[PDB]
Amino acid sequence: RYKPDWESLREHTVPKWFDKAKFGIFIHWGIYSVPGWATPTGELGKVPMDAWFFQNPYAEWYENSLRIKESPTWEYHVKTYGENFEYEKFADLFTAEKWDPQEWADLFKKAGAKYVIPTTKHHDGFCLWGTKYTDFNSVKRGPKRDLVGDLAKAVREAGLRFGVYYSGGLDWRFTTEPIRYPEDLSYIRPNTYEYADYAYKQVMELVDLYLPDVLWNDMGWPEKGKEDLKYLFAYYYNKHPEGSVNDRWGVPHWDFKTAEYHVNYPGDLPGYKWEFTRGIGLSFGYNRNEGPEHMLSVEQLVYTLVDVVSKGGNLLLNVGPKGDGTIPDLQKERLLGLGEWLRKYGDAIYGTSVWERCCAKTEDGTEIRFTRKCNRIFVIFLGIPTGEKIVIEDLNLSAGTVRHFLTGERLSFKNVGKNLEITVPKKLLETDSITLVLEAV
Amino acid sequence: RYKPDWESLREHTVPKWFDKAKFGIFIHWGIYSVPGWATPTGELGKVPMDAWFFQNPYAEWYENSLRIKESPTWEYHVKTYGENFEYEKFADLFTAEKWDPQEWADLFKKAGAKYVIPTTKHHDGFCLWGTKYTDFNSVKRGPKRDLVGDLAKAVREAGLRFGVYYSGGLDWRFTTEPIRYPEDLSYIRPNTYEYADYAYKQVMELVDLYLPDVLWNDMGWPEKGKEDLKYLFAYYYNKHPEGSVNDRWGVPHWDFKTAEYHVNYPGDLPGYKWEFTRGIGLSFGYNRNEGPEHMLSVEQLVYTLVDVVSKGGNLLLNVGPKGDGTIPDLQKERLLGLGEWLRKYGDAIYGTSVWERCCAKTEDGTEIRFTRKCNRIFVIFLGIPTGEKIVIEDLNLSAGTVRHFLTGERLSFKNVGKNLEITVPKKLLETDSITLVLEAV
Amino acid sequence: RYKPDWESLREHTVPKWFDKAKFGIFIHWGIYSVPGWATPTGELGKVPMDAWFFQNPYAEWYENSLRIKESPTWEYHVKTYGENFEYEKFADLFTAEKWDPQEWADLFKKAGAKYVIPTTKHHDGFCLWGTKYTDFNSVKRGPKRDLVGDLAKAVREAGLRFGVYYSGGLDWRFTTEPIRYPEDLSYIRPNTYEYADYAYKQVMELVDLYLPDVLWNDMGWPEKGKEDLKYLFAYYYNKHPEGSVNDRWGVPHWDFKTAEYHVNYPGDLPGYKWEFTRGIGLSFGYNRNEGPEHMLSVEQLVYTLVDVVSKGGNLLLNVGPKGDGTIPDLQKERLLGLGEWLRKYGDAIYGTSVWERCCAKTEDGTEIRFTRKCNRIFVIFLGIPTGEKIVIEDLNLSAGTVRHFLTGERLSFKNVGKNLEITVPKKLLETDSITLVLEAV
Amino acid sequence: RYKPDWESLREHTVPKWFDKAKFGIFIHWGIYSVPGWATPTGELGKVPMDAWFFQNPYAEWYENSLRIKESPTWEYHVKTYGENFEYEKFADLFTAEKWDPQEWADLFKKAGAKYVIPTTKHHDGFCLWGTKYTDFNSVKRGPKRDLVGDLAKAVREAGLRFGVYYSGGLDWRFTTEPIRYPEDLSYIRPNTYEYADYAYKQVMELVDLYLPDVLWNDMGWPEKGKEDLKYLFAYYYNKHPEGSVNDRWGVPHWDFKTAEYHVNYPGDLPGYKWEFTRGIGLSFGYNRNEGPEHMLSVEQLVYTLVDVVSKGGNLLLNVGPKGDGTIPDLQKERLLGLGEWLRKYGDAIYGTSVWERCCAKTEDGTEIRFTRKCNRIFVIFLGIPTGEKIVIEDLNLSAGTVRHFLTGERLSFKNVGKNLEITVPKKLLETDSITLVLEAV
Ligand SMILES: C[C@@H]1N[C@H](CN)[C@@H](O)[C@H](O)[C@@H]1O
Ligand SMILES: C[C@@H]1N[C@H](CN)[C@@H](O)[C@H](O)[C@@H]1O
Ligand SMILES: C[C@@H]1N[C@H](CN)[C@@H](O)[C@H](O)[C@@H]1O
Ligand SMILES: C[C@@H]1N[C@H](CN)[C@@H](O)[C@H](O)[C@@H]1O
Repeated sequence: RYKPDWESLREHTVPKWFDKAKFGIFIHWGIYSVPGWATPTGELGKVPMDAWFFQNPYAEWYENSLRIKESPTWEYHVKTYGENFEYEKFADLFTAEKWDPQEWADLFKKAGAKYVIPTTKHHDGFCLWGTKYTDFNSVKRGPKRDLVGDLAKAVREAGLRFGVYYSGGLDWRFTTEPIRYPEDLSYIRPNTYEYADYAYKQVMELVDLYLPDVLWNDMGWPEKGKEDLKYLFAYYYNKHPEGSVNDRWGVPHWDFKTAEYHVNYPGDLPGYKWEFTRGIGLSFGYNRNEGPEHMLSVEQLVYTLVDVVSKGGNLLLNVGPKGDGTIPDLQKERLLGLGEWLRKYGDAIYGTSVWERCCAKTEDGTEIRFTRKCNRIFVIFLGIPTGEKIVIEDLNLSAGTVRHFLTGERLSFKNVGKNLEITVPKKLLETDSITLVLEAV
Repeated sequence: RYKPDWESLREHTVPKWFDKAKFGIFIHWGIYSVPGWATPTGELGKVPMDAWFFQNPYAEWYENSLRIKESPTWEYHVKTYGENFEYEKFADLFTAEKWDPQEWADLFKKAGAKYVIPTTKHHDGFCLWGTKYTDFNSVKRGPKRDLVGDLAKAVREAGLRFGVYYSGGLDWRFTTEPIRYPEDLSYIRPNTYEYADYAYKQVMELVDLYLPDVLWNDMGWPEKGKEDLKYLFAYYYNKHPEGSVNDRWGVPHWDFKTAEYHVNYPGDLPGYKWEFTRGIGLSFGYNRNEGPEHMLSVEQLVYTLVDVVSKGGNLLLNVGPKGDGTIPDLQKERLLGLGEWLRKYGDAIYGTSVWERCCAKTEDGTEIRFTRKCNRIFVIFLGIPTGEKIVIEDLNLSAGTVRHFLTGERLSFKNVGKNLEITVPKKLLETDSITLVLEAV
Repeated sequence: RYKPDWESLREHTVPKWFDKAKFGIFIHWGIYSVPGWATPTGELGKVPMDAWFFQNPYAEWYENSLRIKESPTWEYHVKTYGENFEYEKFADLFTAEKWDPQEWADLFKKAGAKYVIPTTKHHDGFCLWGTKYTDFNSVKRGPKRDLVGDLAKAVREAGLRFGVYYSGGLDWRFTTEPIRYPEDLSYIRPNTYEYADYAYKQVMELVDLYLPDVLWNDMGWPEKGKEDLKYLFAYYYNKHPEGSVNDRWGVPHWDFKTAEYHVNYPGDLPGYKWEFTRGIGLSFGYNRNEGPEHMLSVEQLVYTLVDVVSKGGNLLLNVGPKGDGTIPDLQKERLLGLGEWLRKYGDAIYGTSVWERCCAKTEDGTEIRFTRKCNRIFVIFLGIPTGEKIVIEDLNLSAGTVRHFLTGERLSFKNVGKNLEITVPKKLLETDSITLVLEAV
Repeated sequence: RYKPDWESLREHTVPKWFDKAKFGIFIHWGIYSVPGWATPTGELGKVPMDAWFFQNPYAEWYENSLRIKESPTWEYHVKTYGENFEYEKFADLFTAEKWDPQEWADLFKKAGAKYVIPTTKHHDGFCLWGTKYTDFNSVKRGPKRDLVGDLAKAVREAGLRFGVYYSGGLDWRFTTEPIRYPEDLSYIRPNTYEYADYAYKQVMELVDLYLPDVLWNDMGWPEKGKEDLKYLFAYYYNKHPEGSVNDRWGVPHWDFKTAEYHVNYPGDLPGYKWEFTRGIGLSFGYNRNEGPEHMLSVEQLVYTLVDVVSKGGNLLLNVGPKGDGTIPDLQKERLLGLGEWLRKYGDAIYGTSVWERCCAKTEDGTEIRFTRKCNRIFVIFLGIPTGEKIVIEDLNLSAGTVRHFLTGERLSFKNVGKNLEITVPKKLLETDSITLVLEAV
């Protein structure tokens, strides 16, 4: 058994299934999906933090932006919904009338994802399950439905792993003042013993009702409640050894680390398992203001996934549904495009390990990423070279046999100085889709 | 911004407005005002503590006295209200039917006060505002009115600062046993995590609804809740830099210290800002048993204010209203008398600083106090000398010019040995009211 | 860079070299090696603990035993050396006259060990390096030599890893009373801040002088110094990322766990990296009283090694040299025997991983262990069966090819029900040494 | 009496003498003054921190730099003094052969400084007084003299205040590894209880032997000794109420805050007392590599002083003497230049307070700073305008009288819109030295 102390909990390491999964789907869905609006300012890590909360690109932070008067959100809300329409009132408009969880589960499976993590409770404190610790939840208001539960059944039916996102660090149902500057986060928090118990009780309830594969907390865990985690993590691991927790609790234990947009993104192999998360656009929650110009293209999603994976992480790509339970076409098309590349190149991604190095580039700048499966080394070009002669800078191979991944064709190569030169017939280059993939043995 | 740690909060010092205000009005008003009764035994610091709680002069401690059977209060209650009339039941008789907050605000302004602090919640735990954390409050019972709110508007309308008194340390809604000896205070306290959250939540709510100029806590802050103060004080100071807190929280920070009757009263300059508090009589809450013999006279209020001020403090003088919202004539007349002296001598009090020394006396025992305004030194006699020749013991002046404050008349003086001799024409002595005031430059 | 906090230090996991090494050599050597005497009572975990300290089989515990009057050690010592003969005096008799560090390293490399960990300081507080925090060390006393540094240089020149053992939890130079019962360990420890500093300073010193590959602490870390380990570990990992620490510090962090004789020995796959340690006999320090009846035979060492590796562990086999620095023949022969077995079967041990299960057994009781290297599964029998027909219980293989490891010869097999049947030609069974080994692909 | 608790110690505020003094002299002098060498890379706050320790402009950090092999210091040292030349050896070469404490004090009083604070012990752990806790001090080594005591006696005889600087947070006599990156500061510290005692004992010793006016700690206080400061501070204030402490202890209490070069420099009125410190050049310790290109000119010192004072701070200007105890001419000339300016404009600096605003500027870009003394407002231009017509932006005065400070001559002025227009006769503008100064009443 695991014991409730960090030294014992340290015995639990990231489960094998998570390490091999590589790709998961995040879902930021809640009453903020109804107004579904934000100023698409930029990417976290690139937007100056002196402005960020005033021009917040995260549509799920709508309530916080609403509280800052004369924030673009406040202007939009007053003209659209009125000055007398409290944020909470969106719970009545959040109906999920067109929601079909098996349809989501199928799209995620078709997209190539192996696990799904919905927001059970984001910062606004609204719970997407029939929690018994608050009436501000989807069973008592809005959908009159247990979204977390119904989605967990659908996802598991599709054979995917199901995890839960919980906002332990923030709950605007316990504060009145908005966050305007990063500094405010140091003191505008629930702060009470009451809140530390609520958060513990709610995650315990998520463990009891759905036994999730991942406990993905956000924004730290209330200080007064930190010692509780030893007990919660043991309780969880004893019911579900293959369960896993992220690194946003602020305590000694975690099974995998996280990076969000530019924030904490590794430049090379990090030495521990991690997971990169971002939305398809600049928001997590649905933003009606984003168009294709604010979103990654299929190509960029593939290069992204490849880079993350060659560095040992998983890609946790966020989908932001509308209040009605539908997934916007722009998102769906990107997911399906990724799923297509994965159906074709999945073997060089899933179940792979990192190699000695993650990266290389060709003489004319095409980036290259590596992954491994025992003796097999996959060479994944972020792009398809135009000519047949390829020169990879700073790489030698002692394999004696390099093949073209898709066809299996054995190819001609040789170590030329500090480089590796290979000839790939144009007929093969023409068969690859977004990436030229080679396999060295 | 202020950060939630004592080292950062230390940057906040007493606001300039508070330091210059000199005089404020305390208001102990609540359901204890209805029975409005106590044995006027004596002054805190003079009554032996082995008897104090059994013959409590603080009428606001009525409930605690009621719980000690065979306490004079218990005898009075049973004969007047009956053995079956619970203390809580007074909330139904507390109607404030004759209450006029603008009338109070005007009396306080006329009295010369610059800030007003009502009891939002005293030890009996009854809240004079529509708090959402208890139904034992003035909006749900008694007046069916938000007294703190309506009084805050009235006081601000009169141009005075508004602060709030909160009993963080005691709440008899969380205990059953009475305090009989000082020792009991060490353990008869709410004690729960629940109470530490309630107190934090209620002061946060007072900050949110009324943004007070002073947070005047009493009886210490619950131990389990002490770390919360770093967050509460930062939250408060960031919303209201010019806000201020007293020294009864039991934590590193405070903006000004307090003395109550004889307790902690400085004998000379203390080196930090402080505030002296007391009722006009021996109680804070209305005591129908006090007559003029238990109250300070206008003269004694003036000497009091002068002494406090010459030592760097403010006088926080308590008014105890009746259950109907009226202020007893004996109190009102003393307030107005003080206001009259202040209209005349205000310039030697308001906005002043301490001098090198606070005190001196005349050859025949008249006490003298000093205050300052840059180069101007005010010499305030606690009384009006009979003869024209005045000899101040142990004082020399290097001003070359001493005037009679009221008229401006230049007077004749000279340093005679270790003394200062001055001649004040009887026509001038006859114009002064309760104090001879001289001005040296 | 690792930061000095548990959450950050958790980013460091057991290094690859340690995971792949499988076999290392422990060396308990010090002044207790001079008397080299204990009553070989039995194995830790089997001998009742109410008798253990009184008849301690760990010869390195001689001083503690000596402190227990009329314990077999007391009597032996008084009869051999006399009552006017303090334990410390052995420091002067510890001359290591015949020590040859390169011979030790040649021997351990021949035995098949990939790392060596000598006792730099055992419970008696005698230090084997020229420490500057105590004069009770090998440079000042006895050998007049830096034993730790000289062995480190030889071990590393032989191509092996070098770690250090340090008794952080016990130091008899700071106590006077012996440990008589397990409970005594809870209060009879140095206990002072002075000792906490000393232990911190000496491990830091080992790190700065030798930068070891393993920091092997024993008996917990002084409670007063536990917070220091956050800094010590970050400082160490920042200078040597491939460095490692065991799990006897009593803090949140460790890279691998440990089991001693029967204590904490896993019966199955534990799920984290660990290391098994024990003496070739029943003691760690040299014991002239042990005969071959008290030691493991080469066959049992092989079986011990295999069991350990199949379960994900490393064997840290202890060698106990004499005071003159020679390794007793009984131990050298067993080391060589194991080295020989490893020279034949090494490929199925070094660099392997655990399989789905660690263990099986034939229909006739022969135990089997499994190890893995990608698609290759090693089937290691703990013995060599007599008949060519072998029936393994409760096992089915989906390999389609099962070879005899040493010869590489393809073997006939089929899954018969819930069993696996293999025919091993007598010629092949005769080729194997202590273990029949098969390889499935 | 102050009690040893933060709430009580908070009763002590910055003393009047320190608030009124405005200008003091810092002295970084020790054995590092002998090599007196650094690469004058730039100012702290501008030089990237990933290069700063490798090209440290603080010559007093010589030992740390020397510990970084092939850092410009390492190379310089090996070429000048050799590889067989330990840093400690400079202690013997530090002879202060030409030191004359009264000459130093005469110089600082001429410069206009009101207090002097020498380094009693910098990061290298060398002590400049006959401490009894270490032999690595000036009485036993090099000068054979109590530098701290002798300078204290001379400074005080010159009529100035005397404080002491102590490196509580760093002492390289307890570490071996150099600081290479800012992060290293989080774990490379003495860390022991022994060090916490030593630091406590030495500051106590400074207090008992010299009763300094300022306790200037640097680099935080050892975590294990932070609770000791409650006692140290009470003990100190009880012996010397006018004593003071800076804000580099990392505990709740401090009397004034600090800013170093660009680090923590306020752009406006901070609201608490503070002190700015920096070298005349880019180093604190003497650096023979600095020329006048690396130093502030007399004009910039004046401007620095004014900016600081207008914002409520004091300037603690650092002087870096040579190993022989003489102050380099480049520094002595700038000290004298500033002293001259202070002899003319002192009345607008010493004893002043901040005004409503610290700053303004003319229509043509000349910066202006304000200071106050009761009803007098000093308008200090950072330069001397060329034209007699001066237009100050965004300022209106209700004084009715504006004089030219040096001559006292009444000037013509009027508020023109949102500006202030003054005519300063060319004769007067020519009388001023580095700053045009006006006085409004
Ligand atoms: C995955 C993202 N995490 C951030 C907190 N860093 C959230 O604020 C954001 O809304 C989203 O949930
Ligand atoms: C101002 C006074 N403070 C005391 C606590 N010392 C209270 O017990 C009393 O009722 C009144 O509120
Ligand atoms: C490896 C062994 N560890 C035990 C501590 N349980 C020691 O008591 C013993 O001396 C030996 O060092
Ligand atoms: C005044 C300056 N303080 C810094 C510490 N930040 C020191 O590193 C430097 O040597 C000098 O003493």
